[PDB]
Amino acid sequence: GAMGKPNKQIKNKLLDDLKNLIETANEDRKKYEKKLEEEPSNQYGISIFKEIYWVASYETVADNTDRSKNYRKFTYATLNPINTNKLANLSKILIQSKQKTLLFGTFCNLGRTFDTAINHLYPKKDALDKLEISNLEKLKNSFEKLLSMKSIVSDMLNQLLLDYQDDKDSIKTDIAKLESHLTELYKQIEKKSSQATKLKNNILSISNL
Ligand SMILES: *SC[C@H](NC(=O)CC[C@H](N)C(=O)O)C(=O)NCC(=O)O
Repeated sequence: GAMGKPNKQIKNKLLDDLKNLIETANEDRKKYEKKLEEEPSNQYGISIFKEIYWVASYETVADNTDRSKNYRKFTYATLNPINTNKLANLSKILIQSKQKTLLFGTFCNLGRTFDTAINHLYPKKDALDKLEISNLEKLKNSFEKLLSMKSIVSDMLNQLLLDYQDDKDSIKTDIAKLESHLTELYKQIEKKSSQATKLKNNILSISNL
């Protein structure tokens, strides 16, 4: 009979959902790691890296230092889905950002938050059955939401290319409108980035395996 609810099954769908998000996150990671390993001398034409200095330093985010290579890697994590040959156009647009140091900082932060999450979870992708079912669900939701945040930001940056292309809202022919459009875009991205930190901490706090 007689209209039943089942736990072991609810758990299995969450586990399978998790092993799939983790696998797909990991491919994303292998792709941005490769994007750094195979970085051209001109860094895909992202010339903005050469104008972003570490806090009390002449060293740029372009330089050949571990911290500078990670910065660029975490940036590539955020720019990962955009075709590598459009990055120079994206860069040329962002040069006109009033906040490019902050904007590139959120790129990096997003990529790093993501990388920290998949780095934590990847090795545990068969130990997740150890979790209480309820924070398995919280884990699954937080991680799915975190991947989603990163996608939305890559979509927004890809959309900026097309809107510039098409002069959406005069951004291509009126520099003042581009600037305030880039400013709004920074606010939005910064927000996703804060949200991403939260989610990452959620994930870490309840998956101490
Ligand atoms: S992405 C992680 C760390 N830095 C940043 O995200 C801030 C970048 C700037 N605020 C900016 O360009 O706007 C990072 O690189 N950590 C490594 C370290 O050595 O601290």
